[PDB]
Amino acid sequence: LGDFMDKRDASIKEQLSGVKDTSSEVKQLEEQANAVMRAARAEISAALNKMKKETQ
Amino acid sequence: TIRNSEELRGKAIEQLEKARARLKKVEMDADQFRVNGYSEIEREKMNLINSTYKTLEQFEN
Repeated sequence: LGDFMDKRDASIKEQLSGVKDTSSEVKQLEEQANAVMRAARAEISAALNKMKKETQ
Repeated sequence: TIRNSEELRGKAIEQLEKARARLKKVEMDADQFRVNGYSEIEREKMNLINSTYKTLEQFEN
């Protein structure tokens, strides 16, 4: 019965570390989406500015 | 406590599904926008050279 006390509790606790891990991964997805969209934006900004000045 | 734990697993897993869908769709915006802005500034390049060539022919006129 001791294992059953642990099993229900560890499983309940495990879901807790899993839902926390999933929330940390969605925060890292938001930060990578931030970096990839500003990556494309700053790519275009720098490329057009430099190529503009050079061919001017 | 069982209800809290498995509801949190389901709602966090659909939160990560919507977050990864937003990653793919904002990367779709990012590379579509990359192609668009890149070709847009090459036609604005050709606009700049057209303007200067036209004012040169105005000069010789």
